[PDB]
Amino acid sequence: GSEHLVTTATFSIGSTGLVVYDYQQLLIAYIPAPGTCCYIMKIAPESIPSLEALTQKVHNFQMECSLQAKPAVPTSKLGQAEGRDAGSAPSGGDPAFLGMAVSTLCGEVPLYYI
Repeated sequence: GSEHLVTTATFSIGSTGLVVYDYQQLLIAYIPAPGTCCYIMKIAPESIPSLEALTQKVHNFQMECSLQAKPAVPTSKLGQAEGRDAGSAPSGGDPAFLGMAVSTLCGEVPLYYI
């Protein structure tokens, strides 16, 4: 379906880099290089500021990041949750549970949420 995308939430930050803006998903994921770390950005429904501002925050520093070995999946689902696993004590959080857009785009790529 490349001939016709007819898909909303389409944003473009640059020719080499593409930014996925989700107004309904309230989530965002900017993919720099073909196989680099990803970032997550939350936005309100009646909020959602300008993209130019966001880019400034990303370019403000060295997004260049790289993980090694962290708990839970990086950003890819599979099919498991409501099972026997209790999830240890009541604390923590699994960031790898966003939409398929950022989940697939980042695949098995880590994240730090800047």
